[PDB]
Amino acid sequence: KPLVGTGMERAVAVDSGVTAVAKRGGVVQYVDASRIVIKVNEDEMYPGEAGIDIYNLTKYTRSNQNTCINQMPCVSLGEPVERGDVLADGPSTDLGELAL
Amino acid sequence: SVTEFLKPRLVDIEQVSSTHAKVTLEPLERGFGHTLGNALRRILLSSMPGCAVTEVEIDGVLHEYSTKEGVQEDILEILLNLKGLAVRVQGKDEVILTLNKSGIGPVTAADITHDGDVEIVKPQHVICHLTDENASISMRIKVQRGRGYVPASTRIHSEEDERPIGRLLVDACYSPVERIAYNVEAARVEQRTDLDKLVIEMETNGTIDPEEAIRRAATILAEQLEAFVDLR
Amino acid sequence: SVTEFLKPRLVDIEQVSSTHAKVTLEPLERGFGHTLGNALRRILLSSMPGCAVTEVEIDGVLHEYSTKEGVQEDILEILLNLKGLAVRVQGKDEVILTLNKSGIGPVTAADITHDGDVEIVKPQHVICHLTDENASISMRIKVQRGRGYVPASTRIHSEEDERPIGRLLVDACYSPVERIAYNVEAARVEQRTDLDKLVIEMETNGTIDPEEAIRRAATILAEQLEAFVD
Amino acid sequence: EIKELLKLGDLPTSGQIRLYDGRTGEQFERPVTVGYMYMLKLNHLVDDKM
Amino acid sequence: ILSPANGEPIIVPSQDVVLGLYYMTRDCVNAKGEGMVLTGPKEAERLYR
Repeated sequence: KPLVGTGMERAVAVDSGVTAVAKRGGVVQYVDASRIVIKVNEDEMYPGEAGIDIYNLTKYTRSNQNTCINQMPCVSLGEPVERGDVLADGPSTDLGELAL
Repeated sequence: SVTEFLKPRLVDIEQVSSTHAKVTLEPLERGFGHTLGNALRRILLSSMPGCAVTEVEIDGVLHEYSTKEGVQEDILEILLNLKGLAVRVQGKDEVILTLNKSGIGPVTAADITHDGDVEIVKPQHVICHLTDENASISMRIKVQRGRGYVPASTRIHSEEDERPIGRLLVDACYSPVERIAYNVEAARVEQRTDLDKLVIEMETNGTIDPEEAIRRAATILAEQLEAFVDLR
Repeated sequence: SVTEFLKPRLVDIEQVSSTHAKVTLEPLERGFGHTLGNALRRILLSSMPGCAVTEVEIDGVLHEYSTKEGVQEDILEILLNLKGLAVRVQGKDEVILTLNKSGIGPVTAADITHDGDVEIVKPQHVICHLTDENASISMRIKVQRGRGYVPASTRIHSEEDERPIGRLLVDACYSPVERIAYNVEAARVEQRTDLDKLVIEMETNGTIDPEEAIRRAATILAEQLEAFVD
Repeated sequence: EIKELLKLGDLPTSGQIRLYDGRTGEQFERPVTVGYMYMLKLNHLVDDKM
Repeated sequence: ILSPANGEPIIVPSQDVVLGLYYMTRDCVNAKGEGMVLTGPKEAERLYR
């Protein structure tokens, strides 16, 4: 992360699609490098729905500039999350902040 | 008495922690400490024997850019964590350690089934995290002894023999000392009122004895200087 | 292994003159040449023992800025000439030598009173130029054995030993080392040019050979840390 | 504000400290400006251009 | 060594050599060792080192 920043790194990281974000808040049921399974809160479950959100991280996929795009999980097992929280940082991203 | 010089000697070893240490040499004449100090700083930091991890082998891992089920971080992160591991082995320059772990939680360096010779300096050093109950990790760690830093590029360029698929190569940093700070101050010996003493603060990984480190550096310096002494 | 290291076996020595050495040592370990050169230079500059002039007593001259009618050169010129003089005393640490000249005045170092213990490397080294025919110069110089360079400014303090007048203090310059420098270049051996090659340029006043001075400095440095190597 | 933040830590307010030459081991004549800076690696690799 | 356009030399220090040589030939007033008498440039270099 940049030691001296402008505070706009979080907005750029969130708005960019390289960073996975939680559609619904809940508790991280299962954390892994390949995939993340999150159990949503009872107030956000739709009727007739399992209530599990599965995020499949893209790992080591070539970009348009022949670079490496990798997503690494940020949250731990059992850590509560809310809507808009970052789950896995994308390339050149640290803790939801842009790191070029 | 001007022709003869006083003999410096080690007077005390002050170990602040397992890694941080302080070495005191006394007495010294005028700027001799400087003439020693930087020299020692240019020997301890540059060339020093040390143990480092060279190759890793995991049953479920095909290449360094892959991932394992049940582990939180990538295999490259595992290799990077293993690179910073500090170990001390005596009697030989080749050890094949084995690490077997299962269950929820971190995998510390204490989980390595070490032999009598191999001693782990940082038992609580973290390597990986297992977040699946039905997940087990078995790893073979190859550790050697050397000097300086060499990358895996030189090793693969040497090409002694073909490498079996799944044998990951990591960069070796054999240097066990990461910070050296020398300071020469006034010393109170006899009534000369001009002698000085040198204090060397060493921040290492804890795998090298500071007194043995100073002795090795002095031996290297004397061996190098004997060539100038002989000349032709 | 981890102890073989590397040593400079292509040692070359070139002598421009009798007091001029150009030494080349290769191959050396990466960075070791810098340490060796710096340590040798420091030892030669500030740790090499030697005998040199310390103070003068001019007859008829009291202060440094005074003037002498006999000699066309001023007093500081005489002090500089004395400082440039090199002597090789071995019988005693400190000794007084007396100079007395008259008549024509191309006075060089050969006119000094020759004692058994003291030896003059350069008797033809000029000292002063007395132009007047009926001019006589009498000098008493003190030569002591010390180490390194001791400027007269430091010796100015503690004037109790210098209470008698007429004792002009000059720079000591005990060490017979001048213009010592090192260069580090790259050397190639079995396809690795990270190896360093050390070039040492040395000049001496003539008391000892430059190679002898290098040998003495290296021996002193190696014997300094003999306790550690044991 | 930067000076106050520096004073909060055990660092000089002027931002310049005294460095020693690594090859020599000598106190530099003048203080130098040291710190921590954010550096980026551009997508111009020497091996690609060679 | 000489530019054919005008004859002025083009082999000149630009950035760091100029600063170094300017630092060389600058005189202070109360600098250490002021007022000393030296027998030659070699003594000056040895004193500085």
